[PDB]
Amino acid sequence: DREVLRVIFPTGDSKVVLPCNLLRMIWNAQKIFHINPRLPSDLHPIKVVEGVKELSKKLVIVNGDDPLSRQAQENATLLFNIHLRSTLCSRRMAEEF
Amino acid sequence: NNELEPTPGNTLRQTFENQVNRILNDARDKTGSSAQKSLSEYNNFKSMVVSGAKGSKINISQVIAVVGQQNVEGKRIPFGFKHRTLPHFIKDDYGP
Amino acid sequence: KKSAIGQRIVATLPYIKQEVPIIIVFRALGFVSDRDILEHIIYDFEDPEMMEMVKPSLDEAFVIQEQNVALNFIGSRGAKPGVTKEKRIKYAKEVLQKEMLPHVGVSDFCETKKAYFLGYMVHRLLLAALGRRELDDRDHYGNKR
Amino acid sequence: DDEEETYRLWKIRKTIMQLCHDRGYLVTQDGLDQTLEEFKAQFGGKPSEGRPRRTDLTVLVAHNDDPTDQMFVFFPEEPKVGIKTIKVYCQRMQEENITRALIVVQQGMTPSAKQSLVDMAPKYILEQFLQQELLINITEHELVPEHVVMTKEEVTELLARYKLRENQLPRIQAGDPVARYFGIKRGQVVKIIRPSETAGRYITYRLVQ
Amino acid sequence: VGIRFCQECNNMLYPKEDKENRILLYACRNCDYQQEADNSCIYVNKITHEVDELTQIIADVSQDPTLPRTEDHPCQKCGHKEAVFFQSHSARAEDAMRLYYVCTAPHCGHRWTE
Amino acid sequence: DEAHKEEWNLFYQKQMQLRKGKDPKIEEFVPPCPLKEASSRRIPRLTVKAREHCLRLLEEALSSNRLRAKAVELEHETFRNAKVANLYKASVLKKVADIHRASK
Amino acid sequence: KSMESVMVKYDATVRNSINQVVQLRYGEDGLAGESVEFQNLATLKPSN
Amino acid sequence: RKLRRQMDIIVSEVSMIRDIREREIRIYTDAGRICRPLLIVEKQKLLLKKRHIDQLKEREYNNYSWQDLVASGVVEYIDTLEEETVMLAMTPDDLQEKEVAYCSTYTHCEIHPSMILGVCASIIPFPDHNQSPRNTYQSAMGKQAMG
Amino acid sequence: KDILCRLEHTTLRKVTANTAIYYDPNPQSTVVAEDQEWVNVYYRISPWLLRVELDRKHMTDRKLTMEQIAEKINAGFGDDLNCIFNDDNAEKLVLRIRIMKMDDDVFLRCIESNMLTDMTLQGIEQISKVYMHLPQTDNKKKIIITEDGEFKALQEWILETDGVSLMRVLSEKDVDPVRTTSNDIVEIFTVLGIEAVRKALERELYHVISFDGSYVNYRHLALLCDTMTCRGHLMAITRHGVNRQDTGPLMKCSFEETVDVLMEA
DNA sequence: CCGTTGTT
DNA sequence: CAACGGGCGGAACTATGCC
RNA sequence: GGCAUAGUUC
Ligand SMILES: [Zn+2]
Ligand SMILES: [Zn+2]
Repeated sequence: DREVLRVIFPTGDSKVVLPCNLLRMIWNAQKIFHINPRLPSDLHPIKVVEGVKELSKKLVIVNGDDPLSRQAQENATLLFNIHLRSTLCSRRMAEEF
Repeated sequence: NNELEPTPGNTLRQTFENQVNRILNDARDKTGSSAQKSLSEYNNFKSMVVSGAKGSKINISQVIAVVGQQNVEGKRIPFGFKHRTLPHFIKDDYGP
Repeated sequence: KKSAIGQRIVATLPYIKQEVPIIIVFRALGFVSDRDILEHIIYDFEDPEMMEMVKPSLDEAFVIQEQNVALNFIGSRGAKPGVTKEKRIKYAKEVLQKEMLPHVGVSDFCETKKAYFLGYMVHRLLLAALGRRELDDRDHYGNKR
Repeated sequence: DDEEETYRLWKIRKTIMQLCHDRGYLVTQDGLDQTLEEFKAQFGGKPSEGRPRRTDLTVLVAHNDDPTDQMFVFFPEEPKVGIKTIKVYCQRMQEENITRALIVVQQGMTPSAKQSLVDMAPKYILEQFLQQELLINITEHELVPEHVVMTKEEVTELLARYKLRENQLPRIQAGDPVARYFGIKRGQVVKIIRPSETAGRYITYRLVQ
Repeated sequence: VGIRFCQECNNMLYPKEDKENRILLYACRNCDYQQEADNSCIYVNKITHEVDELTQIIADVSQDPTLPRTEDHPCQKCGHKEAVFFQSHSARAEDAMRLYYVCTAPHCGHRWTE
Repeated sequence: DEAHKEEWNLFYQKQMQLRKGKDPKIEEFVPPCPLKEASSRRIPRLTVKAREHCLRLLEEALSSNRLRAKAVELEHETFRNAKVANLYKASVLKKVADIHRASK
Repeated sequence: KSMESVMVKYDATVRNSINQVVQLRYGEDGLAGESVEFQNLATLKPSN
Repeated sequence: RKLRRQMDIIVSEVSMIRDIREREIRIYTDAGRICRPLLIVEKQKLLLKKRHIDQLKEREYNNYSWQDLVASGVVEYIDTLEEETVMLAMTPDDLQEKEVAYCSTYTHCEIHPSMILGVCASIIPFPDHNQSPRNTYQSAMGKQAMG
Repeated sequence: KDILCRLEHTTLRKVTANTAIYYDPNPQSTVVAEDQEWVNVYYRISPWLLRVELDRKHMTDRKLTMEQIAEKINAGFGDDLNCIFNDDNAEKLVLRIRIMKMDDDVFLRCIESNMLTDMTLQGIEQISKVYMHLPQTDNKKKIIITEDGEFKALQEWILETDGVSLMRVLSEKDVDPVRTTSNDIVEIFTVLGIEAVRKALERELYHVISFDGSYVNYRHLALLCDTMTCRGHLMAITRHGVNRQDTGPLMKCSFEETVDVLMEA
C-alpha cells in the first residue's frame, strides 16, 4: 500500500480528504471507555487484524460479485482502505492508542 | 549616471521601477511591523484584529504609520500631464 | 511589392466612397510639382528619414499628374456616382471646397491655406510615426469641450 | 545535418517499435532498446549518400496471436506521397499477402492519396503518420492515462453488467492521437485506467465513434 | 539617401541604369532630364537608429519654467553655472534614462550630455 | 502569410525564369593536380580549376608557417565537409587567414 | 445551463437527461461532499 | 499675457499656450473650455499684497470686488491645456520661501488646495483623514438627507 | 542557455546592424574600401550590391556564426545568389550579396525585405520570447525518491515561453517529453487526445481557483471537466456547445437561441 | 469576440 | 481571406412624457 | 391602460 500511495501521490503530499475521521474516533473511544494509557492492554493484535479485515468488507460502494464489480469496488475504496489499515495497524494500536 | 545595469529579462525602465517599488514596499512593511509591535494589551484595534472579528494588520498599519503607495492599473501613478503627474512638480520627477 | 513599399499615406475625405492617396488630393488642390508638395509637407528638407518615409506616398503619383484627372479620380467615388464626367469633376471640386476642412475656409481662394493645413496634418502624422511626439489621449481634459 | 538526420530516423524507428509492442505485435527487447551508436553501426551513421536511405528500414512483424496476421511499416522517400506510391505499396502488400501497413510520411500526403487510401479499407488497412508525430511517444506523457483496448467479449460483458446501450458511454474520436496510436476503428471500446485523488483509482470506458 | 529633383518638371529623380558606360544615372519619369550622382548608394537602412537627440534638441527649451535646473554642471563653452536638464523626452529611445543638458545663458544654447 | 508567400514564391520563380539566359545548357564537370576526389561532381559549379586555385593558398600558408601531402589532407577534409562552393572557399579562406595569425 | 440536468441515479451512476453516463461513481468514489474531512495518510512520507 | 492681464484687447477668458519644444503658439477663443482662477507669482513673491487684502476686506461701501482684483493683474484664469506650461505652488508662505531648492521658477500659486472638491464633498469634515470610497459614498448620500 | 537559444525565434533583423544597396560594377575597385582585400581574394553577374552589417553584440550573444548565417542563406535562396562574408577578426563584419520588367534595384529591395523579416535563422516559429528562471514552488520543482525512501526536492532550471508550439518543443533534443506542458487547451487536445485535455483542463481550473487561496471540493471540478469532455471533442459552454448536444429542443430553446432552434426542429 | 458561409 | 450574425447580471423603488 | 427615458437602493 505504501508503494501504491507513492505512485498515486508524487511530490509527497500527505494531506487528503476522506469520509471518516479515524484519529478523532480513536480519541473519542479512549475517552468514552476510560482507557488508561499507562497500563498493559487486553487487545489481541490478531483480533485487531481480523477485525479490520472483516470491517473492510462492510464498506461497499460498488455492489456485486463479478470480477468487474469486485475490481470496481476495490478501485472505489482503495485510498480509504489504505488509510484504514495504516491507522489501525496492530503495532500502532499497541503502542500509541 | 547610467551606472544602473539591467536585470536579465527586463528593460531598463522595468528594472528601475522594480527596484523603486521594492524599496518602498520594504519601507511600508517595516513601518507596519513597528506599528504592530508598538501596540498595547488594551488596544481595541488589536482586540478586533487578534480575535478575527473585523480588520487586519494592514489596516492598523495604514491607520498608525503609513498609507502607502497608490497604483493605477498595476503601475505607479502615470504622467497625466506632459511628462509630469501634476502641475506642482517639475518635469521628469521619479521621486516617491 | 507591398513588402518593398512598406507604408503609404491615405486620406479619408468625407462624402467619398473609399480612401484616397494623399498626393492625389494635393494635386487636386492645384499643386503639380513634387518639390512644391514636399515644400508644403516637409518644412526642413535636411531630414532624410522623413523624406524616405514620404517617398512611397509619392510613388503613387507615377500615374496621376494633372488637376483634372486628379479631380476625376476623387469624384469617381461620390455618394451617387455620376453617369457623366463633368458632373463628377464638379462634385469632386465641390467636396474639396465645402466638406474638407471647413474651418480653414469656404471661399474660392482657400486652396492655398487648405494645402498648408493638410500638409500640417501629414507632417504631424510623420512625426508620430517617427516617434518624435507623444500620441494624444482622448481622456486628457484639454482635448474636451 | 547527417547527425540530426540519423537522430530523427532512430527516434522514429524507436517510437514505431514501441507502437508495435503496444499493439500486441512481437518485437524483441533488443529491437525495442537500441542505442544511437548501435543504430549508427547496424544501419549506417551517414544518411546522406549512405546505407540508410529511408528504405531497408521497413519493418515486417507478426502478431503474437497469429503469425499469419502481419503488419508493414513503410518509409516513403518522397516528401509528398502520391497515388502511384500508394499503388506500389498496395501491390507489395498484395504480393506478400499482408493486410495492414503503416506509412510514415516526410511532410504530408495529397488529399487524392488519402482518399485512395480510404477507398480500399476492407481490402487493406493503411495509416498515415507524419514525421513530426513520431519523434515523441504521446503515451509516455504524464497527462495521458493508460489505455487498454477491450475485446468484444469484454465489451458485451460490461454492457450486460451495467445494462448500457453503446450510445450511453463516453466517446472518443477515431482521429484522436491515442486512437491513431492504437489503431482503433469505430465501434471498438477503450478502457482508461487512471489514479484518482478521492478514490485512488478510477476506470472509465470510451467508445470509438 | 536624400531626394533630388529634376530641374525641368520638378519631380523626384528615380535611379536608372546606363548599360553602356557602367554608370549610375538619375532620371525622371516626366521629362528626359538625366544626371550623375555622387552618393553612389541608392538605399540605406539602419535598424539600430540610436539617434543622439543633441541634433534634435532645440536651444529654446531653456525658457521652460517647468524644467529642473542645476548649478553643479557648468557649461563647457561659456562657463555658465546654471543649466537646465531633462531626460530623452522622446519615444523610440529604448529605455535610456540618460540626462541631457542645455545651457540657460542667452544665445549660448550649448546642448551636451555627460 | 501563406497566399502572399505562395504568390511571392511563384513571382520569384517567374522573375528568376525571366532573368535567365534563355537556354540552361548543362555543361559537364571539370577533369584534373595532386588532389583527392579530383573526378568528383559532388558540389555544383565547383571545379578542378578551383581545387588547384586553393592548393596554392594551402602550400604558401604551410610554407610560411614552416608538406604537399598535408596540403592535400587539408583540402580533402575540406572537400568532404563542403556541400556548396562559396562555403568551400569560406573554409579555405578562414583556415589560411587564422593560421597566418598563428604563423605571425 | 450546461449542467442543470445531471443527476445521481439509483444505479449509483451519474447520468444526464438522455441517460448517458458521465461518471460510473459520483466523484469517482461515490460519497457526498458535505460528509468528508481533511486527514493525513501517515505512511507515505516516512523513510524506510 | 500682458494684454490679457490688463484686460485691454484680449478678454480674460482667452487662453494662450506656447509649446516650446515643438515651436507652436495656440490661442483659443472657443466656448466650452473649463478653467479655474490662480494667483500670479512674478519673481518669487505673489503679486497679491496687503493693500489688496485690506481693500477686499472693506468690500462693502467700497465697490472693490473680484473684478477689480482681476483687472489689477493679480489673479488669472487658467484652462486645462494651459496648465501644462505652468509651475504651480500649493501654498505661498510655504513654497515660495527659501529651502533646499526644488523649483525657483514658480509661475502661479493655488488660492487654497481645498477648492478642488465639489459641492457635496465640501461638507465632509476632515476628508483627508478618510478613505476615498468613503468620501465617494458620502458624496452620494448627501443628496438624500432630509432638511 | 543553449536550449534557451534553441527554443527562441530569431530572424536576421534581430542581429543585423545596418544594410544598404550600392552600385558597384567593379569587382576590384569597390566603392566601399573596407571589403577590398578579401573581395579581391575571392574574385555572368549583375553590377548591383546588397551590403549588410551585422551587430557584434547580438551576433555573439546567440552564439551564432557567420558560416552558419551564410549556409542558412544558401539553403533559403539556393545558388542563384552570391554571398561573400568577412570574419570576426576584423571589427566590421560584412556580408555582400549579388545576383548570379525584372529590374535589379526593386528585386534587391524585395530580397533585403524578405531576408530581414522571413529568414528564420534559429528558433521555433511562433515562439516569441522565452524566459529562464529557477522554480520557487513545490509543484514546478522536480521531486524524487532517494534510496532511503524519503522525498527530496530538487531545483532545476525551467523555461517559460510566450506563444505555443507544443509538438516541436516536445520533439526537441534535450527536452523532457513527460513533464513538458502548455496552457492552451486546444493545443493539448490536438496533440495529446481527450483524456489529456481533461486532466489539463482540471489542472488549469484548479490553478485559477486556488490562486486566491480558496478551496473547492474536487468532485465539482471533476464533474465540470467530465461534462465538458464527455463526447470526445471539446464542448465550449456557449450556444454552440449547448445546442451541439442531442437533447430535446425545449432545453436548447431556453438558452441563447429560442426561435431559431424551435423553427429548425 | 468568434462561430458560419462565400469567394477565391 | 473576407463578410455576416448573435452574444453580452441580478433584484428592487420613484418620477415624467406620450399614444 | 401600455411604451419609452431618467434617477436611486443593494
Ligand atoms: Zn524632369
Ligand atoms: Zn553656456
